[PDB]
Amino acid sequence: QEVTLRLVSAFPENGIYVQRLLPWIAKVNAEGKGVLQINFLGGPKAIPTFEAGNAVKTGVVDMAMNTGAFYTNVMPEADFLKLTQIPVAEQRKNGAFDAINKVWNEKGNTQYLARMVENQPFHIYTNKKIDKPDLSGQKIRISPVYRDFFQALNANVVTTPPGEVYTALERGVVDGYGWPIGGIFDLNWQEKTKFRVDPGFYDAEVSLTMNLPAYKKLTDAQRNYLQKQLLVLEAENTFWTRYGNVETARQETAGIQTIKFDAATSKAFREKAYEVGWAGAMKQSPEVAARFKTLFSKAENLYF
Ligand SMILES: O=C(O)C(=O)c1ccccc1
Repeated sequence: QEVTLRLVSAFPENGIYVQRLLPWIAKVNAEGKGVLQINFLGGPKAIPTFEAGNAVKTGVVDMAMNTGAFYTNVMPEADFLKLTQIPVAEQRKNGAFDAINKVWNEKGNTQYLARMVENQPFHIYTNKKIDKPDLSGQKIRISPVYRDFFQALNANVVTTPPGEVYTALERGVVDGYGWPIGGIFDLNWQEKTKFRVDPGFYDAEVSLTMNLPAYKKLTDAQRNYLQKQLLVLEAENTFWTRYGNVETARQETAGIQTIKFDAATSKAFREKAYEVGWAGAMKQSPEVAARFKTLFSKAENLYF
């Protein structure tokens, strides 16, 4: 009557996401004896980064900490969560969360459990200075998050998992990379980064997901306990605020220079990101993308 769920991380273990994950797992275990436990199996060494989505779908493992950008091979819609412009607490209340889960269930045999990273905008990082919002001539590491936007900026893109980024930079295979504001020091990337472009765009999605049959097999007691603890994890998303501010300062102190544009240019830059971001989602999955777009913003925010 105690269930043990096996969880893998699609992100490197020395990263902030795993560092946030591990204490939460420890709490789940300490407070769930006789009910529910989580066995953390480790990171990309356990199941490759881009295959963790498939492992969850087919029940090779029960759970993952992952971003939908890493499992577009399960469903193209997986990458759409970068486009949320309300936090997950508000998603649970306005229909966005439910809609995400229903798509995850139907298209990926996966239950969408919780979002444990938000308020972490993405940025371009590079070693080649720019004064315009154009990446012409630059070779930029990406995942699906940045593909549509970086190509619109005329970048030559190359896909790698997070674990390969340092190597690509050291060997000069790329001039830069996409990543959130936070976390570039974890794998020592600051050593090979000279600039961050502002402003940020989209919002990093890192979430817990679960094999759907496994989820349905939980008893009410186990599910309710899991749910209680998932809400605890999300409640700590206020952390991402300080983290973004601190990481921003850390970059300045380590000699990384911020590239800035004027108000009009910055505004257009972000609008372009979302404009091409949504166009891409609409091309891949028109019905779902339209449903999400409606629920991913609040009216009173639209103008601002
Ligand atoms: O740059 C990435 O690998 C990426 O897709 C991502 C997504 C969420 C958080 C951090 C990175």
